[PDB]
Amino acid sequence: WTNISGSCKGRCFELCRCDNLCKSYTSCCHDFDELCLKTARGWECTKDRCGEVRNEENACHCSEDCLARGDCCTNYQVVCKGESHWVDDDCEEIKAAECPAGFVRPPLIIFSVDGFRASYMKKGSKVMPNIEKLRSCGTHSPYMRPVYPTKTFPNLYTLATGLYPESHGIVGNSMYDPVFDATFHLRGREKFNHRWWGGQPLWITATKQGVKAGTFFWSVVIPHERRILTILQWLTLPDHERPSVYAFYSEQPDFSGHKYGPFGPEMTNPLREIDKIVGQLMDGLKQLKLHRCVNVIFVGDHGMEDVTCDRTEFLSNYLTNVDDITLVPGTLGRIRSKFSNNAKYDPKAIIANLTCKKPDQHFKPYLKQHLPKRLHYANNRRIEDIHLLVERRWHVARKPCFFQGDHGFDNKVNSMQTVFVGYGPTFKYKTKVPPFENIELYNVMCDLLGLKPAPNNGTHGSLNHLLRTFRPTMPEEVTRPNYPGIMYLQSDFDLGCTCTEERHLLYGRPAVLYRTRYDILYHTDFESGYSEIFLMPLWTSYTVSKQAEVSSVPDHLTSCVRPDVRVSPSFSQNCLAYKNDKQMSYGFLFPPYLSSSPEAKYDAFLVTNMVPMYPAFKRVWNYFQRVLVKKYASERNGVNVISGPIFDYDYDGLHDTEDKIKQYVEGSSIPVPTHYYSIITSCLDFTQPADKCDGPLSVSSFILPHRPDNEESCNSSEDESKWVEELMKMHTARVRDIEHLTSLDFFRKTSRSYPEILTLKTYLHTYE
Ligand SMILES: *[C@@H]1O[C@H](CO)[C@@H](O[C@@H]2O[C@H](CO)[C@@H](O[C@@H]3O[C@H](CO[C@H]4O[C@H](CO[C@H]5O[C@H](CO)[C@@H](O)[C@H](O)[C@@H]5O)[C@@H](O)[C@H](O[C@H]5O[C@H](CO)[C@@H](O)[C@H](O)[C@@H]5O[C@H]5O[C@H](CO)[C@@H](O)[C@H](O)[C@@H]5O)[C@@H]4O)[C@@H](O)[C@H](O)[C@@H]3O)[C@H](O)[C@H]2NC(C)=O)[C@H](O)[C@H]1NC(C)=O
Ligand SMILES: CCc1nc2c(C)cc(N3CCN(CC(=O)N4CC(O)C4)CC3)cn2c1N(C)c1nc(-c2ccc(F)cc2)c(C#N)s1
Ligand SMILES: *[C@@H]1O[C@H](CO)[C@@H](O)[C@H](O)[C@H]1NC(C)=O
Ligand SMILES: [Ca+2]
Ligand SMILES: [Cl-]
Ligand SMILES: [Cl-]
Ligand SMILES: [Cl-]
Ligand SMILES: [Mg+2]
Ligand SMILES: [Zn+2]
Ligand SMILES: [Zn+2]
Repeated sequence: WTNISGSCKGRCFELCRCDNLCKSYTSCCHDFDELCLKTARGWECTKDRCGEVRNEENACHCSEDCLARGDCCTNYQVVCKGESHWVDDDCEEIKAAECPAGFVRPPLIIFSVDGFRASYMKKGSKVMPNIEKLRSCGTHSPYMRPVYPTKTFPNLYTLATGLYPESHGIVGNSMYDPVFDATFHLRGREKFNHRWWGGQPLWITATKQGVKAGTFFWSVVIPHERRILTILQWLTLPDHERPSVYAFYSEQPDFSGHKYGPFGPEMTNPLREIDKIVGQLMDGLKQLKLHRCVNVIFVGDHGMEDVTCDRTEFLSNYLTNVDDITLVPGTLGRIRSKFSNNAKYDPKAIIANLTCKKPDQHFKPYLKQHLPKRLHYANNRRIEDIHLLVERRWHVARKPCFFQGDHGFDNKVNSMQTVFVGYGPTFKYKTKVPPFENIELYNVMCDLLGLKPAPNNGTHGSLNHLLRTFRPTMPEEVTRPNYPGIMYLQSDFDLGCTCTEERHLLYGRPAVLYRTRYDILYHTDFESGYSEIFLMPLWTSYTVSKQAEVSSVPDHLTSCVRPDVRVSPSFSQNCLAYKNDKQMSYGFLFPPYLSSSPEAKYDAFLVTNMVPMYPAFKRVWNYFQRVLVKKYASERNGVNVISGPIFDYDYDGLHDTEDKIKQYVEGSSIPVPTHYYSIITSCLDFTQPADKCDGPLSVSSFILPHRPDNEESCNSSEDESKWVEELMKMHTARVRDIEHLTSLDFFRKTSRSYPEILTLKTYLHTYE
């Protein structure tokens, strides 16, 4: 209960209740609506109202005293004192923060916009003149990549925390938690309960370190114009109460985008309306002389794609009993049993029945651990085991148009990409930066406010090139390598088997960042870090020049496997284990096919180059190694390739210890990888060959799932040239994803600054 006879006079939107959540499922004071939500005579002055008698019933004021009180209309001195709009002024550089004396730091305003597709910036100064001036005058990128699923709640909270949805808990707009036995929905009281929201959002991080925060939630009752005036009012408060971080949120252009689709003619007016709101903010900041003091982030949560009811796949066309499953539908699918203790429910049968039933099926089923690792969408009990990736432009529903637009698809889809602009004293002047992921902004926003960020999934230092003015450190090597010479006789081995750095290790040896034991093994054509714990290489580095020749293996040397005299028999694999395992075969990390001579080819058959590989996966690996590596080398002027295994049985995106591994080669202690990776590097200046590179690097990487069939690839019955490249692209990855998965640290000795290397490690080759 609260005594609502108490007033909100002189405390509207305070930091009885008068806060932004008091209309949600609480209760405001009796005069909240009268005092705080005044809408009389609009949000703009006229020549008629200039120097008028002050009326407290007005929404904003044009009287002579309004400036000292800090509640002028945003255009007051434009209309009444003959000043120009902020937009009409010439672009002047801010070489330092021009804040009133008393300010301890420049303020940050985060202007978030729902469903702002990246291609909307193409409209230009005709439709959005304020946003366009912010973009051209400040720091900007072509786009910003959201997280998966590309929905509002997961992305806005990712922006707040720097965390993947699996880690912060908001894995969807809709979700079920089986420990709570409760459902989160866009509509309802449940979403306000704190138990759903993990991590530490920017506003808590700020408050804990002595920095006051504005509201990061506005009620839908409060109009957009009031929100701006509230922020401007808070900026005029005294030094003890004045916040340093502020947020604005708009539900446009999302709401319109759903109705009319991203390229509808009706989209123009919503964009005009948003820019009108941005113009009020900049004009109001100019009135306060804070227009060269505040840092402003214009950011979206995701894009928008053409979707209609005609393009709906129905699960009832694939499964028999759709009345026994619950489906979270639309631009993604999540399937679970409707009733617990249902013996008729079979997950394998559901996945089999959804797998490659038509030539042109517009979704694909996955167990969540088999999803592309770049999505980081497994490690949460709120994410269901069965997942459907839906093809762009389509929906999935259970069984059988108001809307023309939707989103939520795979976060590398062009139409899901969104927007970023940074403008102010701490952002650079007229600078263009490469695309980046929204997980990185938490760290930047902490830097901008002088805060120590909480542990997050950004790579602190990767966005230093956005700011005019944090120094990142390279991690400490935990285990030093051994460099074994010849230590064992050929006759010491009973494995049942029968029969450099300047060229092949260009960017230093990788640093092992966990406690283990491993050997560096040199060869003519390749180098490797051989693990005596996991009985295979952690990594294998080799360089293929532009004009390198692919030979083949002679018929008699097909099953050649040789003991390596530098490694003990008891820390080596054996062929007998592979003969006994009916389901498992083996492959090589450096391919025999790319040997520089017949003599060197014998090094590639060493037991220390061998790795366990299902026959179905060898179809993928042989095509990658024999055909594609030469093709990449030809096209990129040679390539350096680093390949190795990944073990992630608990699908948490992090390198497994020994106890997490659930699958070994039959009757052995040879662990089976869940995935295989490659990091393919060359010169960005493609006129220089990869081994003699002067400038910036170019990188692409993948994390291929190590699966005993090719059920993911619908054309796998065809030749590898019809389906393998398509599989690899789907599983593209940042080098940083591989570092988490292996506890390795790559690119430790280059000619580039460490900040530029962290940008390189966060790059995703999207193929879009
Ligand atoms: C992306 O970055 C993430 C952050 O660096 C990485 O996640 C982190 O991973 C490490 C290693 O696995 C975990 O470390 C273990 O922590 C155990 C204790 O965890 C519990 O306490 C934490 C308390 O934190 C305090 O400070 C934070 C701010 O820093 C405040 O927000 C807290 O309130 C508190 O004051 C807490 O962070 C953690 O939170 C999880 O659990 C709650 C509910 O129980 C969820 O609401 C929340 O979303 C977190 O869930 C996530 O992590 C758990 C595992 O902890 C998963 O099961 C779940 O599915 C979800 O992914 C928790 O309450 C400790 O016993 C161990 O010895 C380790 O030190 C961190 O817990 C974990 N933190 C977070 C926030 O995820 C992530 O690996 C990384 N990913 C990649 C691919 O690189
Ligand atoms: C889709 C719009 C929206 N609607 C709501 C509602 C109704 C509630 C809501 N809550 C209510 C519950 N609240 C609990 C809370 O205070 N904390 C959980 C942490 O421990 C701190 C978390 C957020 C966020 N909402 C949001 N979100 C996610 C918003 N995000 C932002 C946002 C976040 C980060 C930004 F950088 C910019 C804007 C807003 C603003 N301004 S509003
Ligand atoms: C799979 O499809 C077959 C053939 O249409 C059907 O008889 C069977 O019941 C389906 N299984 C499930 C679990 O839906
Ligand atoms: Ca793991
Ligand atoms: Cl300052
Ligand atoms: Cl080369
Ligand atoms: Cl570089
Ligand atoms: Mg076998
Ligand atoms: Zn949204
Ligand atoms: Zn939407």
